Amino acid sequence: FNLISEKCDILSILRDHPENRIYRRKIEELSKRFTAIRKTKGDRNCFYRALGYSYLESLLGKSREIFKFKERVLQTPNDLLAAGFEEHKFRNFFNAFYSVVELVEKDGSVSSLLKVFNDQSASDHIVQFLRLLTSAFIRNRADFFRHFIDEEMDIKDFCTHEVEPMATECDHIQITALSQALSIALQVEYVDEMDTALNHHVFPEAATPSVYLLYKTSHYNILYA
Repeated sequence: FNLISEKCDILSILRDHPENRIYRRKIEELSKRFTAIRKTKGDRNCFYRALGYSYLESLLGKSREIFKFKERVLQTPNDLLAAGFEEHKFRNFFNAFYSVVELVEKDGSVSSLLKVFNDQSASDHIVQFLRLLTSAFIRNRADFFRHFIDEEMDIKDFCTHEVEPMATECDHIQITALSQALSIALQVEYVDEMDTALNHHVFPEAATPSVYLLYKTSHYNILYA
């Protein structure tokens, strides 16, 4: 369990910032709304890895929602092709992602899903897929991302440098894009070391979340309501 941990009590993470007043206050507050946490490896891939694992875990045993998600996943090659990715270069990553969606459907266990996400090869192929899908979604909607995020940004260069490569850290653009690309509602809790309110954001605004993440020290861990 070196990429995604077993479930732990939320206050187990106090030991990560011992004798730190502000972190202790915010983790204690967080423990009022959330009961448990899973830790993810801090390797630069943890947003993709955590969203992928937590969303698929949220589907287990839900036959309608699995059917709908599979229907969307089967269309994602078209998104990739429309953005200029070549099928023979994305095939291995798409196949790995479709494989774990089928495991959610056929096997239906947390244990099986956690084993795939802790398999370095399967897990990294999944992350690479999610990165390419994020890139495709931004590229195909470049006007949207310029209008609403930043009119001055260079979309193609951003995707090439800060989305597609493994180990590249995320910002709110990648979160919004991957949430929209897979129709995943997620809530991010923000814990920094400033003497400020614990606060969160829901991607997109309207929505009931499937996934809750804790963002702290440039890192995403998985929360349980």
